[PDB]
Amino acid sequence: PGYLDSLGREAKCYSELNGCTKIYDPVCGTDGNTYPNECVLCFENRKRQTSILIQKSGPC
Amino acid sequence: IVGGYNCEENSVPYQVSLNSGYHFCGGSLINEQWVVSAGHCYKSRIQVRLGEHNIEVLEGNEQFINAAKIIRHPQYDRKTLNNDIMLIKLSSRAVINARVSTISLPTAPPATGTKCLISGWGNTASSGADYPDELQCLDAPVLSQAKCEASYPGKITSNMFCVGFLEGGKDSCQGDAGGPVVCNGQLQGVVSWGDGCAQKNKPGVYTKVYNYVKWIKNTIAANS
Repeated sequence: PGYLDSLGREAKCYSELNGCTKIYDPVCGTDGNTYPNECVLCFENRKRQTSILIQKSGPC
Repeated sequence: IVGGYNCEENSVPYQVSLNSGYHFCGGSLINEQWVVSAGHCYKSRIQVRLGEHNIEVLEGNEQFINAAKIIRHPQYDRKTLNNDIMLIKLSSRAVINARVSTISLPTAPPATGTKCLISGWGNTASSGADYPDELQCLDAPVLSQAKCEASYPGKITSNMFCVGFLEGGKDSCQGDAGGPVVCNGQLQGVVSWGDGCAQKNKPGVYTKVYNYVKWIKNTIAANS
């Protein structure tokens, strides 16, 4: 599994409220950080203008 | 729960957890066989655990009961989180005692200034990751419709309300969704969403349980 095969996917968030659901549904970012849910990673990328992708669902 | 305290043993006997591999949401026992939680907590398989205080070390009053039936509100809206509510039918009747018991639905909609108790195993840090072992409790008042709409313009439906502090520092957080907001012995709210946790002028938003009292009993009745 080389570079192209292992690429992350874009956080996709459906909710449009300038806020997130309070579920714990963790995702693992390409930065090695666990985000408590996909909405919070979307919010964080928007806020800080970053492009952290999802390596996989669950904690890192 | 950010800025809360360890719940006293026997103070939230109605608190449950929803589990899929881990602690992912809370819920409230509202009948010997039924839990109420958030629509966004829906999964096709859920194990309900009752009587937990410490979520990592068994204390001996825990009950582990798989969901027979998991019913997200049929008008749940993923874009707006309108009707962020869900019923779980336990595959067996909970055994009722001092550590496990039901909480009444609300007989009238939330009143501004009412003291509520919020509980859960969600994050304790507004920054980073601090998930506690010990169940967390928060005292927080119901906020006016005006402060709620000011905080979340055009995003508060008549099925939502605000509880907490405009000053920030105290709130529900990720992992608290589906958890209870109990005011004067009634489940007035379910933990739903907000703009982060414990941010200035961004109090938690809660599903207004009063508006679902008829759908809750009707749906329980039809599936008994």
